Amino acid sequence: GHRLVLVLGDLHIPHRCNSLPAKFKKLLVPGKIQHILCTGNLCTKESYDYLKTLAGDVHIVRGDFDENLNYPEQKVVTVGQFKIGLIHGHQVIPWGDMASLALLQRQFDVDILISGHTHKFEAFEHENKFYINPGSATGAYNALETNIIPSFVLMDIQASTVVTYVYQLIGDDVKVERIEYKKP
Amino acid sequence: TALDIKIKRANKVYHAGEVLSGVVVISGVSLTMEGTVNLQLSAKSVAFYNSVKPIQIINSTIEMVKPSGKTEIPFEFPLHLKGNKVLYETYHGVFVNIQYTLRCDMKRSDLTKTCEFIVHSAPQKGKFTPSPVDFTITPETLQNVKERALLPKFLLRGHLNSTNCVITQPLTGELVVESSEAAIRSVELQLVRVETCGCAYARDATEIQNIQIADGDVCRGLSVPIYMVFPRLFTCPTLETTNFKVEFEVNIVVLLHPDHLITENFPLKLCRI
Amino acid sequence: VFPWHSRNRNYKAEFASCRLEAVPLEFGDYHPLKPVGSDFEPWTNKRGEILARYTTTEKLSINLFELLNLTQQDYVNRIEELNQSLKDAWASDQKVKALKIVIQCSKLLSDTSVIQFYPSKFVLITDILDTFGKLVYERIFSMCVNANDTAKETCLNWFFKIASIRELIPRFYVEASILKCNKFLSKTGISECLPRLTCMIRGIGDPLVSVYARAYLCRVGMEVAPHLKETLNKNFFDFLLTFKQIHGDTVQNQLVVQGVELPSYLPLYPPAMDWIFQCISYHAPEALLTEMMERCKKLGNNALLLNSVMSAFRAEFIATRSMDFIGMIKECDESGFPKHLLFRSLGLNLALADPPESDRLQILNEAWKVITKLKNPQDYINCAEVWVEYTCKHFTKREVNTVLADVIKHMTPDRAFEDSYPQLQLIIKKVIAHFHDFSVLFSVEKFLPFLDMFQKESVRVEVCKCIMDAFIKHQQEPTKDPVILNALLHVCKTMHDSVNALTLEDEKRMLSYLINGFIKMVSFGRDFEQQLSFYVESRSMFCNLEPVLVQLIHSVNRLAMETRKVMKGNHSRKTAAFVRACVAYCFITIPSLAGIFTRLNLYLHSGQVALANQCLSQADAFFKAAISLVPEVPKMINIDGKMRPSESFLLEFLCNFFSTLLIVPDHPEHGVLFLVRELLNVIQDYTWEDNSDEKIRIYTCVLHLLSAMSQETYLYHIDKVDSNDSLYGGDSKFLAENNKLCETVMAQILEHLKTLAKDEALKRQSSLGLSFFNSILAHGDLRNNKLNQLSVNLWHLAQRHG
Repeated sequence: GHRLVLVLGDLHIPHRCNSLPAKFKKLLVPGKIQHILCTGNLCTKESYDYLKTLAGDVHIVRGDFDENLNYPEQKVVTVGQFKIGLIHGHQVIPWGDMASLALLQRQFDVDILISGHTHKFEAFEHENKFYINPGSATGAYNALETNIIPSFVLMDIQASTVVTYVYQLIGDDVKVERIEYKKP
Repeated sequence: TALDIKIKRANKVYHAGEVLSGVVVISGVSLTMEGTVNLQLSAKSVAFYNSVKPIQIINSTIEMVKPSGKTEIPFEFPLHLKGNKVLYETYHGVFVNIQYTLRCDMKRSDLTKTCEFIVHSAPQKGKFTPSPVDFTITPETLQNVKERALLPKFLLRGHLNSTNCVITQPLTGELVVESSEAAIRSVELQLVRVETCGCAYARDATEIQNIQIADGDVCRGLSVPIYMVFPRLFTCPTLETTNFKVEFEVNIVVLLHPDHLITENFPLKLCRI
Repeated sequence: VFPWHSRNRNYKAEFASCRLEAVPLEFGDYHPLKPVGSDFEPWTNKRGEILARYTTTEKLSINLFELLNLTQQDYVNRIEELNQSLKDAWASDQKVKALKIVIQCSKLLSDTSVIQFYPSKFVLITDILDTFGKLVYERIFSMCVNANDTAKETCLNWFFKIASIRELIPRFYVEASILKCNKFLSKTGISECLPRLTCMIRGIGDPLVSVYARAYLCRVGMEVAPHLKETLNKNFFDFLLTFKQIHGDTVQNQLVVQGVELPSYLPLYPPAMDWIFQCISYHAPEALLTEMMERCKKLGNNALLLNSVMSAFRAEFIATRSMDFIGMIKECDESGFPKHLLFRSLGLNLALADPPESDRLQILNEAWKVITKLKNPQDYINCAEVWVEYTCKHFTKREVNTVLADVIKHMTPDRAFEDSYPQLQLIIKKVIAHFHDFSVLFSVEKFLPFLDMFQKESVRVEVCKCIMDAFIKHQQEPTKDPVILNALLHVCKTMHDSVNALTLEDEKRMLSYLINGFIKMVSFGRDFEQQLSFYVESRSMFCNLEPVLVQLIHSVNRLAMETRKVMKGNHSRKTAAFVRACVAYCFITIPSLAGIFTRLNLYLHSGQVALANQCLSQADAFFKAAISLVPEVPKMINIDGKMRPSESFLLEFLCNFFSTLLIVPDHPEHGVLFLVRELLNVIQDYTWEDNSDEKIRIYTCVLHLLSAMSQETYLYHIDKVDSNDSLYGGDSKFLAENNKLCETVMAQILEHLKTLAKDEALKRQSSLGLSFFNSILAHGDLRNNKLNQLSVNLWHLAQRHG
């Protein structure tokens, strides 16, 4: 059994970017994505509609700029044998603190936590816990970095093994990177 | 406590030699099948011809039940009349009325019901020859020189397919208004029964139905279709017997705008083939 | 108590140790994202138009079996009463009454007392006939279950009863109503009855009655036996034979007696000829359509006939023969049927099927030479609405400009606009539908004067929304042609001036979306200054609509960061002034906003974008303004029209503010922890709800922030801003002041915990203790004996009360 999830976030359309990078629309096709988790900052119903045409399962949380505020601040949803926790990321003080993420996973008691305020992509394992910060799919600017590379992560979940394929557009090339996670 | 007669055939038509079969439904009782030719005396036309009396076509009585729930009992009669007495066509005329009726009556210490069944004349020997007729309705058709002067100049041409009509087939033809000075208000057909009673003799002509075929000012030179369906029991094949005659005529009457009426009479001859 | 000690954190070393090793992928490596029919227009639709158009205000009379002085609505009510009486009589086994009612209703069609009401009347009475036609049929069908003798006898009885009717028109109508029943007598009954009815119609001398009788016969034929077209062609041929009577002497005298002019008597005919021609020309071979065309041509005043020829025949046939139809239209008599109606029908045909290439210019020229000579504005717009589609579909922008100029010339004089607001809208839509590229549409000289025509407020704004939808959905790249900007600027002005106190919120949202769609697509390239000029003229132009202001703030911050990225952070003397101008722009712009939480969030984002360009003073001003705005937050806020609490939103706002003030340097003229100190004062002074404990959540967040900022090096840094880690260089005095703040915050938290314990609310106390222990584990140095003892005591207290 293979489950495909699209970890996204920080589109910021149109507050900071006109749309996704031209290639990322081509690399994304309807009927091939099983889940779509978004850290937030959709900023429009149009980006949510675009995601809704990419899959059926669309789990999306509240950012610091979302137009629709009915978005739950924190979400825990179970896929396969894993539970994924999703927050926007601006709740952690400071941003991207490993201590804050560990405390939030303690509150959630969740297998993997997603927190993507800092648009710079991150992926790390600490205390047998998995952590992914996909970054801005559209490469929306942030005060914490000088150069922001568009990026978006893809969960592939099979039983107890998750292989994460991260797509980052550098210059004009869509580099793809692989990371592996196994539940102890 | 109610009677009813159910004749087997839905159309209730029976020919001169067939068998009349049916069922009497209740909820002693007898049933009588009588056919009559009722002739009504009229205003004298010509010894007062005191021979215009009812004629019994057929008389047949069956004792059906000798002296609860829905009960049914079958019955049957033979439609036969000696060797030379013909079963006349059913005809609901005005002065000559030929009717066949079953009458069921049950005694009590008597409930009766009458149901009429139609009898059709046997088809002719058969050399059916249509007799097409061409006619011209003109001001020289009204039988009065005094009135004819006020008539506007008109000219209608027409062609009846056959004055010898099969009663099951409609009267078909064409009528062309070649030229009318006055607007034509209406052109209608008028089937007129011609009933005669007695001998040397009362003859009457009475309208059966009027069927309008042209309404309003019709185009000059367009063939309006004469079409007429003969009524079911008000028309019979032309019958002639020493006591009474039933003939038929059709009157094409043209009505003009200033209330002017013109009549053309065609004596039809209905038959069955 | 208990003091606070900050556990030493090495962010670089911890990240490097905890970072998962990743293996890149070369080309060829597998990653998941690797690659009668529907063409027949039914009578049910035409019912509505015929009933709607043909209405008379004169007093009608419905004579049955005598009623006088009846209005149209009462006439319709009486006909509905007759239909209901028909249905009730049939359901009550009184069939003779049903037949007589249908006969009288059909008799009503033989009367032409009010000519103008005849079409709608025909539509009403025929319904009864239809109600008869089905209702008889089912009965025989109910007897059927080559049917049994009972069904045949009933059918023959009905046919004989109907054949016994005297008057011609009632007989025809009642007999054609039950044509379907002929199925029960023979397999050839319909094929033998339809021609006979077609010939029977010749008896009807009144042309209008005969034409509508032919229309009904064609309708019955198509809903009963649609494979008998050879029989129904006789209807069209006999109709051409009778057509001489329409303009004849008798009908003229009848109209004179009724006092009805011919220009009003003629338009009563198309509702029936259109149906006749449509039925007879359905799937007809091209030879039959041709023969009909030449038989129509050879007549006299055939101006009326031609209309139906365009109204029924397939679009391809008329389009190919369009020049011949122009020729036929040209010699039509003026006093009879209007020519502009024929031109409208022809244009409607040419809007579906293209004409031959060699003839298009001649067709357009000769159509407009006749259209432009019309005097009445209404029929002129009726023609022009149709022909603008043709002109825009086939020809270039010059002809569209000429057509629009002609339309403006015709409608400007006599304030005719009010009579053609809808039609004109249609025209403008068409002009936009065929002109996608907006460098060409606004090159049309008279396009904007055409918008000036819509001087009404409600009508004009809808056209502006149409223009803006077309722009946002047909513009995939930023444009700069100044012709485009000025025109869309005018449209956005005239669409934004409709916002008032009475305007609904949803209308404001839609308008904001449209003007935002315009604003997003204006990109001045490397000329950043002129882009800021566009933004200042935009704020001056679009003041009222708040979301437009929000988008403008976001976009000017975007311009600031875009300049940052273009110049790679090395700000120049010329561009330092520009970025200062942009940040001052933003500073002026936020306070105008109406929403509160939006103001707070935009203040924060403005702050962060401010510090990104080494300009510190106005950034500190931003944080001070945000702090001063904090107390204004209400307890109860508005979300999506509904009302929701503002607790969690306030929590998240304060959390973001703290996380930001992590990096914010403190001015040397003031003390340490400055902005943090005023935020602490504000949050302490905030009127927190009595049943609310998120305040201690925020103090725990304060502890998190101070612990993180007490480290040697901060987790994240600005490109060229010296934060307190590099400004103070980990000074002992700064750390001591931070620790004193730690002790104050912990004392406040402990006092709140003691108050909660005294309040006997043990659930909240336990949750607070568990969260505080988690915070201490996060940041509190467990090596210190006092802090470890405090954490142990908090854990014991939390476990004591579950």
